[PDB]
Amino acid sequence: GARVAIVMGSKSDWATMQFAAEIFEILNVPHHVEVVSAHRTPDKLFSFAESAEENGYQVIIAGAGGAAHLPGMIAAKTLVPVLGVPVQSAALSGVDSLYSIVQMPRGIPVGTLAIGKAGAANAALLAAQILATHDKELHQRLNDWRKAQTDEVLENPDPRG
Amino acid sequence: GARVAIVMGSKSDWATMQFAAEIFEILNVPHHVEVVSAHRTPDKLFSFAESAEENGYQVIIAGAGGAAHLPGMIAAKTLVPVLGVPVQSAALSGVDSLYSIVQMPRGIPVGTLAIGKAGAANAALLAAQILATHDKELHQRLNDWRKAQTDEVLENPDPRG
Amino acid sequence: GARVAIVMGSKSDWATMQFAAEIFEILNVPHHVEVVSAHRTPDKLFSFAESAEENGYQVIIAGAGGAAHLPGMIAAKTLVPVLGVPVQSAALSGVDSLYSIVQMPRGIPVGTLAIGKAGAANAALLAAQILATHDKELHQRLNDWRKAQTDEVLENPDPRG
Amino acid sequence: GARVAIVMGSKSDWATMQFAAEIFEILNVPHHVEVVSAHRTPDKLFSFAESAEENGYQVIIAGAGGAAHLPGMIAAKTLVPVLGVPVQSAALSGVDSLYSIVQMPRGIPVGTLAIGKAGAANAALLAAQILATHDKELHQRLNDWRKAQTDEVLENPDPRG
Amino acid sequence: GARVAIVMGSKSDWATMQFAAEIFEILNVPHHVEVVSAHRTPDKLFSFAESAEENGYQVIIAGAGGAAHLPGMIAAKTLVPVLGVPVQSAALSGVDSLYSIVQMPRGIPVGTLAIGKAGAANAALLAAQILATHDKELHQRLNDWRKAQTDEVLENPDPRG
Amino acid sequence: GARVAIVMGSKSDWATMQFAAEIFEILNVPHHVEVVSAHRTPDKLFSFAESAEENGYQVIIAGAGGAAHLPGMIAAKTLVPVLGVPVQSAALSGVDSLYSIVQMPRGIPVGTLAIGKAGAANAALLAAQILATHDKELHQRLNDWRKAQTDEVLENPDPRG
Amino acid sequence: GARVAIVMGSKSDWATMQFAAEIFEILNVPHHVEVVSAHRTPDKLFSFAESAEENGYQVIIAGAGGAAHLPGMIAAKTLVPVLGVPVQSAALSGVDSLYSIVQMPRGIPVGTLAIGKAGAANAALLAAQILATHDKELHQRLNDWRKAQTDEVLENPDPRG
Amino acid sequence: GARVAIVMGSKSDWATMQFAAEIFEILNVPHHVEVVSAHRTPDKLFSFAESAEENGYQVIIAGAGGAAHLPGMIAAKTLVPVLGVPVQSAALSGVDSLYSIVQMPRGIPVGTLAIGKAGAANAALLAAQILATHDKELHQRLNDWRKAQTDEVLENPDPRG
Ligand SMILES: Nc1cncn1[C@@H]1O[C@H](COP(=O)(O)O)[C@@H](O)[C@H]1O
Ligand SMILES: Nc1cncn1[C@@H]1O[C@H](COP(=O)(O)O)[C@@H](O)[C@H]1O
Ligand SMILES: Nc1cncn1[C@@H]1O[C@H](COP(=O)(O)O)[C@@H](O)[C@H]1O
Ligand SMILES: Nc1cncn1[C@@H]1O[C@H](COP(=O)(O)O)[C@@H](O)[C@H]1O
Repeated sequence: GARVAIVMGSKSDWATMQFAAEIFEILNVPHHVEVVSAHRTPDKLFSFAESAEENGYQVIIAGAGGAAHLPGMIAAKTLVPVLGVPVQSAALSGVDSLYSIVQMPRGIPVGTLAIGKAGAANAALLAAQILATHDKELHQRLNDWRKAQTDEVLENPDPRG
Repeated sequence: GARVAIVMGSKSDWATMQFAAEIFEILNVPHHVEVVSAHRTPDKLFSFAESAEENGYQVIIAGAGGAAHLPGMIAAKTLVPVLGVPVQSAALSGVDSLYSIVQMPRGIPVGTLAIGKAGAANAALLAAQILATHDKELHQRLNDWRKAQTDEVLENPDPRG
Repeated sequence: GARVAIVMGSKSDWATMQFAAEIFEILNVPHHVEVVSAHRTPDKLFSFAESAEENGYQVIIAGAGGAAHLPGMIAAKTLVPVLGVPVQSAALSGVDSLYSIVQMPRGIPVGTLAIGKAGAANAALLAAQILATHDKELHQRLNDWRKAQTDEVLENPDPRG
Repeated sequence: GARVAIVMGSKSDWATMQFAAEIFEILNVPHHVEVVSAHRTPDKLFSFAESAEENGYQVIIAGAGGAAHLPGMIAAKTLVPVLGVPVQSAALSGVDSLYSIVQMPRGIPVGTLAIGKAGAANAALLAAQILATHDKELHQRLNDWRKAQTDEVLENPDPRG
Repeated sequence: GARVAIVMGSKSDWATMQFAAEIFEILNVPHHVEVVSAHRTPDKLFSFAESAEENGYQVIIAGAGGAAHLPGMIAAKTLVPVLGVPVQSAALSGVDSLYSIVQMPRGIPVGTLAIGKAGAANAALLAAQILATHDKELHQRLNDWRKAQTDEVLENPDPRG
Repeated sequence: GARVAIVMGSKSDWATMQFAAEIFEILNVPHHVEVVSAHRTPDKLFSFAESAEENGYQVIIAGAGGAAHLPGMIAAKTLVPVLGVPVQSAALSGVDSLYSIVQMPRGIPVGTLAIGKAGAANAALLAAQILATHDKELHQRLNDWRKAQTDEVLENPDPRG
Repeated sequence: GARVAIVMGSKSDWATMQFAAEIFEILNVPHHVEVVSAHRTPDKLFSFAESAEENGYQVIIAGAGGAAHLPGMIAAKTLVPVLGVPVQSAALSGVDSLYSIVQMPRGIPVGTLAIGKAGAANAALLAAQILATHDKELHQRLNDWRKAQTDEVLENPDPRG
Repeated sequence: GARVAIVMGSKSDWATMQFAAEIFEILNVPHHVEVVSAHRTPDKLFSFAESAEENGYQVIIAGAGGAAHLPGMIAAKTLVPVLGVPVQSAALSGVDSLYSIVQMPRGIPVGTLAIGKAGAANAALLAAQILATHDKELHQRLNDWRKAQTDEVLENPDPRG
């Protein structure tokens, strides 16, 4: 039963959002992936948001670039926690994406992660850490993964050839 | 019949948007003023946008600050030209408002004006110029207003005491 | 009878402005294209602006980069609505272009669109939406185009291979 | 039992973080408030983080300004979801705070909220929504609070005098 | 005969440009002061620029804020050296003024000075140095003024009480 | 007799500064080119500045990148007008270069041009316009050059193939 | 014997630099305070730097704002470690000060601290730590001061009323 | 006996930090190189910092990118002077790296150098200048190196072919 949904504004955002899905495959977390555009498919955004709780979603990861309205508009139509990922734009290098997602007004929150693929991965890890509060097995797998990252750095202290 | 609607996300944006209305009072252009919140009242945003054409609007002036989603979400739900006004935010001084409104993707346009009260006035003036294309009287009133502004500067060339 | 004019500062801006012209070909909207430089051909800017109304232009789309004075100087010499498109500059990535076009003072408005090719396309769509207020046929073609974009996103929900 | 901890780098950040606590008072959510400095008390930061799970916390809200290392260093020492709030700095207006919290590398996530008091309130709301996934009463209290905010705007449509 | 002209877009810019004039009063350099608006009085801008040489000017100091088109449009209509002064704007703190003046394309130069009152003073000083190349008396008065500023700092080495 | 000097901080700045020299070759203006480093050869900077007037220089064009101290330090040791050109840096895209040259304090002025090759060319044109005030022949050649640029734009109005 | 010198460009920078001196008073470190202007007194800057070693200085703390050339020009004339403090400028809020000091090219280093009073205090502390490497008493006084700051935060965990 | 330590957050930072090590090889200064991650290996950061003095380190050079917490967290656990080098990040071009390292609060100082390879080299030179205060031989080698850089610029004044 998929407890987290990964949505994005364009299929072109998959370059970035695929990094969220990758973490879920490693940690073995069931998820739904879908393209929902705030500007090109506004009515689908509403229907999606309104039915998120019924479909069992406990966390939603939304990514978008430029005038990134996707994460914020989903959060306005549901009480399910929303995490936003700023996709790096061409002209402004993602600064516009970040400002559009992070500067939400009092009342409707969106947990924002880094700009780019690093943020997509982190959004996935954050959602996993949220689920892991009530999933001892996932909590254990997260623990092992984090130890693997640490150990890889510890067993390779010298960067020189 | 009001051909132009002035909307905003909060009653606190009125301190800025009131300058848009002041222009319409002077040019004698009927207008509707309303508070429509993209995040607090997402449903009303949809009904307002969907019925904008039937209600007779030919131009919509939407103001908002911070992660300003209001202008763009309206433009996504109607073919009525939308003009956005970035309200000056505390921390980022309206740069976040600007990027949220101006950086719209290909397909759903939003004509953006200056940050603050100057942009509010200009949104009204640009809307009046759009209407003036098919309104000879308004067109003439506009011409007279612009000559007044010009004349005022021409008859006060020395700024010194 | 061409009702919208697309002007630019250099022939090098065509890389971007050609995206405005493209929308007009799809929507079958007659238009005039011309290179008018605010700094290299200032007298032509004036003559062009002064005669825009007589030549039947109802909307003007001006694009420029760096110290983008073109859109704002045209708006100062005519009551015909002007839409500005910030061309992406090398050093500042279009931030200088944006600030030059959007920060107009009270009295002379310029509707600004996104930085780059997305803004050029949008300026064309905005001008089309303005004309469509008094053109039931164009309004219908705009409607079909917008439905085509939406449907393309709806019939391709999964971004995965 | 307090399921959420609110930490901050200085007692001077309380002017901002107090808005996070105000949300918990209204929603009736038990919380712990403490001053933990990443640079002045680095050892306490470690003990606090290491024992966060045993102490029963399911969400940590960390606020800080300038080179805001607090949120990230906590997230590095625990699997308990960390949400960061950038406190508005004097010179850079919170832009340095934002970048310090949001730009975390792949592996150690930190959900970032708006700059200032608005983000403090939203961190509390996001934390409450995370808990509300497994707390039907809190979930209902959240629903009621959000309807109150919506209703308030809907019954005050005209901002004018 | 006044060899230097000081122009500005608004009488409100005088609060900044008055520091340029103060320098000329001290150095005893004849100057002309006038309000020339690029957007409100575009025709006067042209006449002023076209006749600058015949009127005997050898340097023009133009100040403006926001989308500061004034300096550049003057430089486009005359071969008389133009020096621009960015006036500090409210929202963007003169960054928009700076970019509008400094980022001129190849062909039409504008020597830009600091933002605000410091740049106004320096525009006057740079103009005086240009004239001083062919004015031995002014050259000497400049030397004396600069030694006075130096001497003042040298005879007050301790800033403490 | 060379009346203008082109100096730079590194031989690597020639990629940009060569555009200043190019204008002088076209306009047939004698000039001196030299590498003077403010940080690597501080004593040579002083000797150069101190003897600029004796060597007959009437204008100095200095270019540098990053912490661009060259233009400002030359201006402090001479009354000969100094024009600064911000070389585009790698990390900050020339924003650091611009701020370092343009924000001079009251007393020591530096006329700043655009970032990059466009500014280098313009610095040369500005220096030429300064010399042309007392050189009827150069004034004529500048006039022809400007007409050639204008005419090239006028005889090529359509950017389309 | 004073082993550390605190210089600044203006007596107006004292409002910031006084915090560097306050640290030395508390740690009982002999220091010299002086106003040395890079632009108004370029000759004194050279004599000061050249004789810094003979005068017994082992660390130099230089503060300046705007186009802050002071720190770098001193570092160019001496091998005595220079630490720079960016003074908060009006318009750009110290960003220009930061870039002028921090972006030094390869060869001539300048250790840069925070913008404003916080950086002034830290320059003093960093200087004291450098001296403390060969001064056991100062080293101990430093240890005691740091424990005092830590203890203060540890014995005031609750910021609330 | 190695008196300076070069640490970094990833082995990917070696592309930049290798420029610090290069200066030390030229100047023949013994040094230790190691990968210490603030987020992936937080406990190693503490152990490293705590034992820096015992291992004889008199200066520590730490480099990191993005949310660069490494330099600041080391400085919090030791009195050994820390120098920070901002590694150039992809999205924000190192601006996030700079803000994360330089904006330390009062009490814990980190001497910051330029963004990129130029800062890495300079951090090494600054650490060498600190050691050279009590090493007449190193002081002499630094002196020769600096004269070699100056002379190379002096014997190649003309940048033209
Ligand atoms: N569009 C929107 C939806 N929910 C909040 N806003 C924006 O929040 C800003 C100020 O927030 P507030 O009034 O709540 O303090 C206003 O400009 C308004 O557009
Ligand atoms: N986390 C931390 C550790 N040492 C200082 N801070 C941060 O420093 C900022 C204000 O600086 P100060 O305490 O020196 O006044 C606060 O936002 C606080 O988070
Ligand atoms: N050059 C110009 C033409 N029309 C307006 N300005 C600029 O607008 C700024 C302030 O606008 P306002 O007069 O509306 O307050 C001034 O700096 C002035 O240069
Ligand atoms: N370095 C320098 C040389 N001449 C002026 N400054 C700088 O100018 C700033 C303030 O400008 P002013 O002295 O004109 O008021 C101060 O921070 C000072 O460092």
